[PDB]
Amino acid sequence: YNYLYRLFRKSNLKPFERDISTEIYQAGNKPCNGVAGFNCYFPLRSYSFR
Amino acid sequence: VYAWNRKRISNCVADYSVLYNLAPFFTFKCYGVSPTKLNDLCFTNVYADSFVIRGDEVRQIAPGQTGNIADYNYKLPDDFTGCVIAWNSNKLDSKVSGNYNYLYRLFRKSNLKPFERDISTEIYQAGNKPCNGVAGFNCYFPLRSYSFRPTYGVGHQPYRVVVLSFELLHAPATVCGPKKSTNLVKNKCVNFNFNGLK
Amino acid sequence: EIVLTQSPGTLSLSPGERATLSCRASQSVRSSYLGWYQQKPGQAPRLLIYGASSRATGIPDRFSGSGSGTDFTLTISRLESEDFAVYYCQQYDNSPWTFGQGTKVE
Amino acid sequence: CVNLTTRTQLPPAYTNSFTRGVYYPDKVFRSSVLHSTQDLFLPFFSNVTWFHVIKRFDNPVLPFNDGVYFASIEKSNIIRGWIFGTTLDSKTQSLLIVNNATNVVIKVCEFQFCNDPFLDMESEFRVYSSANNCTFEYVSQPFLNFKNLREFVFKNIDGYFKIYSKHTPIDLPQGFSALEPLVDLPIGINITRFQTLLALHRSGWTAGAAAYYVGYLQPRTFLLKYNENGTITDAVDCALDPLSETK
Amino acid sequence: DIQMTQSPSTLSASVGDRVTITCRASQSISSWLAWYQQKPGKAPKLLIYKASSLESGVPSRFSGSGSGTEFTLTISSLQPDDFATYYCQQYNSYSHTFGQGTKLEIKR
Amino acid sequence: QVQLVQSGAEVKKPGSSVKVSCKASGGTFSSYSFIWVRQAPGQGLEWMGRIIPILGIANYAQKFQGRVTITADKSTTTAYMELSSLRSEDTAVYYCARGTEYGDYDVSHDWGQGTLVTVSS
Amino acid sequence: QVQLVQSGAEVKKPGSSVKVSCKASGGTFSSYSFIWVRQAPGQGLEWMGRIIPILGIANYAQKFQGRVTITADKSTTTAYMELSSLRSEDTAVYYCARGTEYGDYDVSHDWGQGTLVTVSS
Amino acid sequence: QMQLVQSGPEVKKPGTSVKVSCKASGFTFSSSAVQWVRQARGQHLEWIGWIVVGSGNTNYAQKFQERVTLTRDMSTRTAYMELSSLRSEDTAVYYCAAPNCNSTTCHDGFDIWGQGTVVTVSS
Ligand SMILES: *[C@@H]1O[C@H](CO)[C@@H](O)[C@H](O)[C@H]1NC(C)=O
Ligand SMILES: *[C@@H]1O[C@H](CO)[C@@H](O)[C@H](O)[C@H]1NC(C)=O
Ligand SMILES: *[C@@H]1O[C@H](CO)[C@@H](O)[C@H](O)[C@H]1NC(C)=O
Repeated sequence: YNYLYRLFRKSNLKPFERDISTEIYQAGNKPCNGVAGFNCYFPLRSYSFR
Repeated sequence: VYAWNRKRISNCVADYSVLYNLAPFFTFKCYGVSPTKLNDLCFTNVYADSFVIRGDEVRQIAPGQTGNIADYNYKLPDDFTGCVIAWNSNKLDSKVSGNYNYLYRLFRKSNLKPFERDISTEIYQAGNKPCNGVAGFNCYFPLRSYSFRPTYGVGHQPYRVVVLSFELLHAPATVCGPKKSTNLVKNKCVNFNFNGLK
Repeated sequence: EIVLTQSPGTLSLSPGERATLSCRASQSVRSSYLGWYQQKPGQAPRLLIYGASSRATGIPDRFSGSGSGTDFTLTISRLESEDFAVYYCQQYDNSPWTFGQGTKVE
Repeated sequence: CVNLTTRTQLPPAYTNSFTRGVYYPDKVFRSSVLHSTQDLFLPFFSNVTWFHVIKRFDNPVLPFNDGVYFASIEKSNIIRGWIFGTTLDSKTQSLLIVNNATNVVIKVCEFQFCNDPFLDMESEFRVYSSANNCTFEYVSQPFLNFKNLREFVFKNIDGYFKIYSKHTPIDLPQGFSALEPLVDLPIGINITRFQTLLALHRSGWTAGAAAYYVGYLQPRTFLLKYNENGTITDAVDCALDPLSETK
Repeated sequence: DIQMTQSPSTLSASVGDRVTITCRASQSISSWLAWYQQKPGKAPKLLIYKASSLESGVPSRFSGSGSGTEFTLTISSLQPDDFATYYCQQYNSYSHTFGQGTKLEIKR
Repeated sequence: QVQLVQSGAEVKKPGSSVKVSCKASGGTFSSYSFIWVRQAPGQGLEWMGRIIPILGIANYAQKFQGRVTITADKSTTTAYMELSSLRSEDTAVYYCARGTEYGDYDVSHDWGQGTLVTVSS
Repeated sequence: QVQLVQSGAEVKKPGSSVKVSCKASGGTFSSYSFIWVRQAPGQGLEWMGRIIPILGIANYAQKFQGRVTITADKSTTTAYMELSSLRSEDTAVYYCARGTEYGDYDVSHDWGQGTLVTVSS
Repeated sequence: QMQLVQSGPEVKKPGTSVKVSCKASGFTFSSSAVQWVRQARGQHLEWIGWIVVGSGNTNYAQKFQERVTLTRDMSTRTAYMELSSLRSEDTAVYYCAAPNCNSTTCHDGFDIWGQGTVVTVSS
């Protein structure tokens, strides 16, 4: 589980850019305010390699 | 679950935002597609499957999984694209005496191929002695009842599961998400889009 | 609901000869739903004949059942010092399962 | 299904197409511009088959090729609909277009069509015996001295079904009239043959006076003249006559 | 055991009128409920189960509304064949108890 | 769809056990649950027992323990109920009901015509 | 940089449950993995489970399934371990360990002082 | 290796309850079945009941149906039986027997047996 990857981001990455932000993603209208609940998904997932 | 419902969706418009209003906390696992980007690219036909499964057995509804529900009642192909929705429905599918309307197959000769239905009720002869349809030894009924009760734990509570599957065919897409609109400006040099017209 | 009479209660034979065991049921019982058990004094029983004609794994060839209609019989084609013990037979039908009285061989 | 043996066998007659069968190529609007387009059209002054129904009963299995122009002079709405498919059986997929007294129905199913399908108040629909696999449905408004002249153009391109239509109140009359788009359908099937349907008034049954014509399209280039309102007023076939070629 | 009551016990209505009958339980019974009608001397027939689901073959006029401990059956346009005895049946937990039986009659 | 046939009128002395049959024909038998309801002449209805033969769950009323048992036979596709130690207040019309897995087993989709049972001297 | 603080020693009856708290201070709490180790008074170390808070997956040992539960709290940056159905041999030293994202999640980088929990009458 | 290991002998008093379990290992215990029988010293065998390991369905003897229960745990692959209303005539050796299975085809009849537990009820 040590290898992760970003799945949700507000905008596209310009070439040769690093983005290590771990803030919650707001895919809806209501603010997340720091909870990964309704319409609020954590932007990093895991490569469960086996 | 063993007699899972199959529904076909065609010639309509899909708003997936309403899907998120079911429960404050529920799983929205998606395979091969980001859920937040389901409103832009779009396919031909949509297949929806709904049933009720145990709380701790919701993990078996996934490609490449194995267990009881995976290979005996509902099998998901490895090359599957779509999303799985499951939410707790204890307040609606529970009986204090005990619910028994939900049945699941327990005995079968072999596994189940992906998207396969087995509704047979023949007795399962586990051993070599042919019982010819009597629940003796090595002869047990394949179907068992889910004794749902509101006093059970979260691991035994009934979860309603809905799975949506998508595919691409050479026929044009018809079932998809809504499009956007932004008022109308007059006498002002502005970039515009009109159904793909730059 | 199922009665399996056993007779004789006692048996008196010497090794090197052939003995007979009979479990006579009172009603009709299918051949695939009965079993024969033998236990040494103080030991747990072991399965000997299932299906009224087939031996179990490790059963010596000296034992050969008959498997009649409703009156099962087991004729010991060759006796050994180990075979001197008590024998019980059980019915496996849908009725409540009953055991025989028990046959002792000297 | 009912087998009909009351047919009177006559050869299909012929007549002249004149300058009929021109439709709007696309959705764009042009005014006071002469435009040259290459598309499937009906050649001018060409043979067009003639069919009579009256005890004439003509329901032959005509081929589709790359298109068809279906004109039908009629009254009291004798013609009702059509059938499209490959073998017209449950073995392959088939399409059906009808218009009963209520509305217009379109289906894409594996119908088992009768050998002699027709319509027979009219509430006896002997068209098919079963519908096994239905993959598309659609409902819309009805399309509808001889007075009715109805012109239709059916095209099947890259799995898309196109229908153009025109109705004008008056052999084929002489004149010019464009055909406007009616319905676009994403069927995605291959069609090589088609059949027509009639409504028979039971009195057993009587066949009214009607006659319809069938023309075929092949690619060629036309020169269309749009007026200032965007209405097509005249056209020139670029491969018919040397004078037309010069024009 | 769950003790429920159907009220009113006696109702008088005419053809084409709108009528409703209440049915309340002692404690919560969720929404697992059934309704039945009985012609005089004839066998009962099921109308609505789960208090919302309408049985096939029953006219759509009959409507059930309620969530828990309070359930009602509403009739929009009454007909002379609707005069019968109405019974509830809660079947959440064992010991399923029915109602007193609401009989609907005409106004003499 | 499914028709139900019950037994006839039963007149007997209180000191015996009465067995009532119920035949259901139509559709798959293994998906049916049998329910029995009492209907007294001077009051409403009362439930005593429910049985699921394919799953073998029998649940009787609290006041009918040790008095009544419900069984069924898949060969004859029939349901059976026997009530023992009858009292004078047990006279009523007995209703046989059927429940469907597609839907609810506890609800009664089909009802029988009923059997009238009376006990006296 | 990062230090671990555990609770004090516990003495509990066999028929009870034990909760152990573990506080981590230093760095970011989102990229931390928590692992618990048990050490017998006279024997070696024993692993039961590993918990990830950031991805929300949990796992426990085969012989502690259904009896142990590890939870992580974001507000106060603590890890809680709950064990039920205690027994006489459960008396041992419980260790709280932490791992980093850059390092292996399954390995333990930092360790706490440990809590000595004893079971007796 | 196929084996049935049972607990040790227990001694109780009248009016109390008795709990005994036997562990099954070395085969497919998910499709087997277990029966319980009792036998006094010098007496014939008597059947009590049986339970399906994967179903939980039970079938008891007519005599003891009111004072026997059967419980199994899939996690520990163990079969449990409990007898209530202990009497002075309940002193017998209890056995548990299961057929053989290979996860594909199960053996017909109960072949292997446990060691047995001697229970004495006295005051
Ligand atoms: C129509 O066909 C007939 C015979 O098939 C032919 O004589 C006639 O010239 C054709 N019409 C035209 C306009 O070519
Ligand atoms: C119709 O089209 C399909 C593919 O679109 C083709 O396989 C088939 O051969 C065609 N029919 C005929 C008669 O050629
Ligand atoms: C074009 O439309 C205008 C107004 O609708 C009308 O006055 C004019 O006659 C039309 N032109 C033609 C050629 O029909």
